Amino acid sequence: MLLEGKTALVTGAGNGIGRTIALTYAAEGANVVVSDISDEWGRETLALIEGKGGKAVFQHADTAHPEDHDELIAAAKRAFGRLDIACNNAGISGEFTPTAETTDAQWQRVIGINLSGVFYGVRAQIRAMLETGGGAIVNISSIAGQIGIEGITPYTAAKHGVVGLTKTVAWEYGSKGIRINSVGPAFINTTLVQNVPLETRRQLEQMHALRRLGETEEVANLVAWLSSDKASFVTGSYYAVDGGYLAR
Amino acid sequence: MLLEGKTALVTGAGNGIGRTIALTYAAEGANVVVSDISDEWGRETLALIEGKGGKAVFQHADTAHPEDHDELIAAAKRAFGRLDIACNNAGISGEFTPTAETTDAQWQRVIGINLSGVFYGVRAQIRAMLETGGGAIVNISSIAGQIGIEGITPYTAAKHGVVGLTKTVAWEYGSKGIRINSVGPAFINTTLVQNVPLETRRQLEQMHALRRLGETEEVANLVAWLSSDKASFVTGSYYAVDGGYLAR
Amino acid sequence: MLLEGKTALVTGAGNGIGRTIALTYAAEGANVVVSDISDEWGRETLALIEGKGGKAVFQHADTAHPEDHDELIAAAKRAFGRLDIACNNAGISGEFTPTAETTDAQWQRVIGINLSGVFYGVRAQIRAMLETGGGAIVNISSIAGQIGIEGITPYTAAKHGVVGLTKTVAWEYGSKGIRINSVGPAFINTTLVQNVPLETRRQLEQMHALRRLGETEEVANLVAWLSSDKASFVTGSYYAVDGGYLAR
Amino acid sequence: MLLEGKTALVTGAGNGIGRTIALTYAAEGANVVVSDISDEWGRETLALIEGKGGKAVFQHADTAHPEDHDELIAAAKRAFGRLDIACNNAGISGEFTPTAETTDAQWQRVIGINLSGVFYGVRAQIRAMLETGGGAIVNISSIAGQIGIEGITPYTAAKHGVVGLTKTVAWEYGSKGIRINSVGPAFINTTLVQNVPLETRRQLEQMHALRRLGETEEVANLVAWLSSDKASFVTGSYYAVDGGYLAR
Ligand SMILES: NC(=O)c1ccc[n+]([C@@H]2O[C@H](COP(=O)([O-])OP(=O)(O)OC[C@H]3O[C@@H](n4cnc5c(N)ncnc54)[C@H](O)[C@@H]3O)[C@@H](O)[C@H]2O)c1
Ligand SMILES: NC(=O)c1ccc[n+]([C@@H]2O[C@H](COP(=O)([O-])OP(=O)(O)OC[C@H]3O[C@@H](n4cnc5c(N)ncnc54)[C@H](O)[C@@H]3O)[C@@H](O)[C@H]2O)c1
Ligand SMILES: NC(=O)c1ccc[n+]([C@@H]2O[C@H](COP(=O)([O-])OP(=O)(O)OC[C@H]3O[C@@H](n4cnc5c(N)ncnc54)[C@H](O)[C@@H]3O)[C@@H](O)[C@H]2O)c1
Ligand SMILES: NC(=O)c1ccc[n+]([C@@H]2O[C@H](COP(=O)([O-])OP(=O)(O)OC[C@H]3O[C@@H](n4cnc5c(N)ncnc54)[C@H](O)[C@@H]3O)[C@@H](O)[C@H]2O)c1
Ligand SMILES: [Mg+2]
Ligand SMILES: [Mg+2]
Ligand SMILES: [Mg+2]
Ligand SMILES: [Mg+2]
Ligand SMILES: [Mg+2]
Ligand SMILES: [Mg+2]
Ligand SMILES: [Mg+2]
Ligand SMILES: [Mg+2]
Repeated sequence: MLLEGKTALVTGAGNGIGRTIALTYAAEGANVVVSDISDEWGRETLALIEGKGGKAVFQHADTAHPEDHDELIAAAKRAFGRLDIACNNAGISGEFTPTAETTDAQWQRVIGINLSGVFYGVRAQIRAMLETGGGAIVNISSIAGQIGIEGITPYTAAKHGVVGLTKTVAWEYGSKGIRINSVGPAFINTTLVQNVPLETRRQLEQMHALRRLGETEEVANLVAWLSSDKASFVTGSYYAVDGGYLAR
Repeated sequence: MLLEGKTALVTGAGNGIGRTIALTYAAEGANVVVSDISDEWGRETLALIEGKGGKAVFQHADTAHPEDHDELIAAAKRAFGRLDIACNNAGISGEFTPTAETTDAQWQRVIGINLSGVFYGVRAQIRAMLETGGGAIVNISSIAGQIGIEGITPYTAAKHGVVGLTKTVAWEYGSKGIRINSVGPAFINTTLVQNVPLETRRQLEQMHALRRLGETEEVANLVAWLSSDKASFVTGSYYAVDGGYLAR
Repeated sequence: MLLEGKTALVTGAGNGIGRTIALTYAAEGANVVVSDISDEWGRETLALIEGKGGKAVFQHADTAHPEDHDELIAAAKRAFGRLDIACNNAGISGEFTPTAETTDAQWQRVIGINLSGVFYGVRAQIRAMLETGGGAIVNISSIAGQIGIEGITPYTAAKHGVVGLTKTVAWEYGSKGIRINSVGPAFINTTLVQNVPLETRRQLEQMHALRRLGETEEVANLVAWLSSDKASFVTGSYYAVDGGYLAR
Repeated sequence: MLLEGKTALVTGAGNGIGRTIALTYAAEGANVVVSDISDEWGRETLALIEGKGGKAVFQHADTAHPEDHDELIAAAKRAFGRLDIACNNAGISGEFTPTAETTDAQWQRVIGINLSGVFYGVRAQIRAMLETGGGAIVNISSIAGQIGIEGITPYTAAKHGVVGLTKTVAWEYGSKGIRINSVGPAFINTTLVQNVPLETRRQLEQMHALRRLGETEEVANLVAWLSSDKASFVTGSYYAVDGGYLAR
């Protein structure tokens, strides 16, 4: 067990990669604070953990709303006493729209969740971790934190922004035993790709050196490692889980 | 002259690097649309250009307000009939504040100007440039688009985000005649930086391979070059003007 | 155990980070082919592994000599029948010498070990891994694969080169079952670093966000993870273990 | 004129990008020291410059041979008194060969020219520039200094290595007024691409945001700028001339 006895929160844990991160955290021995904007989905992630013998609670949170983060931290402390680990996973792609046609609402929504929501979490999580001598934060960026994806300017800007705040937080709090890193997945087998035509899927696959898409477990395994004491000299860094996407 | 006959707008052109960019554009033969949130400083820049016999106008714009971009584009068209070049320079540092103490207002203000305001300008600028066959955009990022600077998480996130939206836009519009790049200055002798105490200056200098701070002309020269047809195979890229800051 | 039943070779395994990698591989269940240019140090590593009941052999290899790689591969096959994992760790710093004073012999020696020797190993390792369906390679680069360190131009060039050949190999062999990644440590407490004067240690520490140097286990843990099937979507990439060094 | 009165040497100036760099340097007012391994080609570059009214000399040099660099520097001083600018352009692609099948000779030849030859030049050029208070060096890397190109592991390793030694030299000599930068072209219209089928050319073109290949002048224009006093705060940096290749 990588994470025995540690307390870990996951944002956007109701579905997709976040669900798998929460399950992996629990399987590694962590006490998990499941959160999502969807209580139905988040509740089911909680029930999944509990039915597998893990220790967890659920707390609602819209990561775009600063006040929700306070409630996360309070839930963590109430259930488990401290916060050791946090994964800022909640995020959306946005619609595919060329920049010149991207509306203010499109821009604002994606930045608000994917960038501001990460900042508001990280801010609250630092404060909680300082109470008890540090901790580990993992932000879910993307390949789009290092390269551009056409049609999703807001997403690319946000995901680059996540990479940047990781760097600054690492220096501000490394003295105090907070580690923070980003993870950059390439295309992962989640709902969006599941619903494109095979031909499109094959074109995405050929953009990876492994010539296939990733699975959510492949992302979660790296998040778990980075959240663990094995990763004790790793901070301020971007860790790809990209199947070689960025290498060409 | 690098830019003879071209029409260029500059945001944040009332002082600092933007003023020098505007001056440089005019000295290279461009018609200049000077804009700033401070109409006094913007009018000053205009006066400096006109005093040398350059062709320019001033138009107010707060880059954080989408509607002001439409008035910028309209001012360019009214004055000079087209838009060929745009430099998204307006930006603020924020106050130095550790992430855990950074307020919502601090985060939102810096993102709104330094990231959203760049997006809103780029969006307007693309649309205008496409009317007449394309053009060149230069976004002013920072070293903080590549590394972190303690105390300015908002700034770092924003400046990374600027790097990212440069990449997408370049691919979306590269076959349509629009080039876009980002410039990353290190510490530059604007009024504020000029006036730091000597012991602070020396501390900053030692962070640069050249063991000195930069001058606004040193930034503006690169911006001018990137805005010119000499730079016809240059797009989607980040150009440091950093005195070696990033190289260690 | 991360690596149960796998056969792993380590270059430069007689001391320092390589010794710890070898130990870690064995503790994670791998059969280990320990190799080094120093047969005494290599035999010591072997003894440490065997003393705990691990399965291992020693084979001499100077990584700069192509033919020694063939004997490594042959030793793996003879002992354990296949090769699943390889870590190209052997490396030297060179002496600190400004570029203008660096001799041909200094340049050639460091490139020969740290760059050519990595290539010669990777080449042999690919061929062997392909016999049995693929495998995982980890190259030890450095922070000096991403930034420069004054006085060690040869080292910096070599370590950048290691980063680059990781990328090509990942694409060439990613559909054939071979993953390859590079690891970038900052300053680590090997024997030499352990023994620097306190005022030098403190100067180095301040270059890391964690305000301390790393331990060999902190490197080895990442190498083990990257060598395992948990890392199945990770290829072509650079993984810092740098305590935040690169983030400023 | 960007370079009036400065003395500039170019390696590999007999053909391709290097020829165009030498011509551009001369057109910008520099005194040019043309060098190549091919005296026939280099002599013709000299005659081209002279027939256009420029000032230049030719000196043979195989960049792989350290002693040849001494002869370059001596030629520069003999003709023109000092060395202000140097462009380390000479380079080869190598054959396209998967890593596992790349021979020692292939590896050694490409590293010897593209990496060691750059080091030997830079070493000699620093020494000469220090005599007269500094100067500017431009190394020609590639997109393959930042990403991998299948089939050319040696080339990718070398071109990454060039990026690295740029960083270290910038810090070692920035105090002393030596600037050094790398340039990274994507696919440029030179002999190789001229001889592939259209279909292949179109596939390469689609890898660039501009959806076309670069021209040698587009590279030379950036080299000229970086070699000039306009670029006085630019050091230690990688400058793409990639048509957006790296942005995806
Ligand atoms: N799927 C991919 O290929 C991929 C690749 C790279 C990065 N990512 C990133 O991975 C993370 C997880 O996304 P996913 O792909 O698993 O998506 P998903 O759509 O399957 O799941 C997203 C989860 O986040 C929740 N959510 C959405 N908005 C929220 C908000 N405002 N507050 C709280 N929860 C919210 C959803 O309800 C859902 O449970 C995101 O940051 C995404 O950008 C995904
Ligand atoms: N000075 C440095 O060391 C440095 C280093 C790296 C990057 N930069 C960047 O350079 C750019 C210019 O900064 P500077 O240092 O010259 O600053 P400055 O403070 O000297 O000038 C900024 C100008 O922008 C204007 N401005 C501020 N907010 C604006 C808004 N909302 N809309 C329009 N105009 C606005 C100001 O009124 C002023 O004229 C910024 O993007 C900054 O982040 C500066
Ligand atoms: N120690 C650090 O701070 C640090 C930081 C970043 C990267 N690295 C890298 O870590 C790797 C290991 O270095 P270390 O610090 O543990 O060094 P070390 O000097 O402690 O151990 C190096 C080992 O490699 C062996 N070796 C040397 N030349 C060899 C050759 N030609 N062939 C085979 N074996 C050879 C030595 O005999 C020794 O056992 C190197 O690639 C180094 O560049 C080290
Ligand atoms: N052509 C491209 O698409 C491209 C793209 C990226 C980078 N590059 C780089 O641009 C530089 C110039 O190459 P090019 O494409 O113009 O090639 P080219 O083959 O047209 O010209 C190369 C020149 O270098 C000379 N040369 C070769 N080996 C030499 C040696 N050992 N010493 C001295 N001179 C030598 C040749 O005789 C020739 O004049 C090289 O570093 C290359 O790697 C080229
Ligand atoms: Mg359901
Ligand atoms: Mg408390
Ligand atoms: Mg990193
Ligand atoms: Mg740095
Ligand atoms: Mg001919
Ligand atoms: Mg002299
Ligand atoms: Mg750079
Ligand atoms: Mg790419």
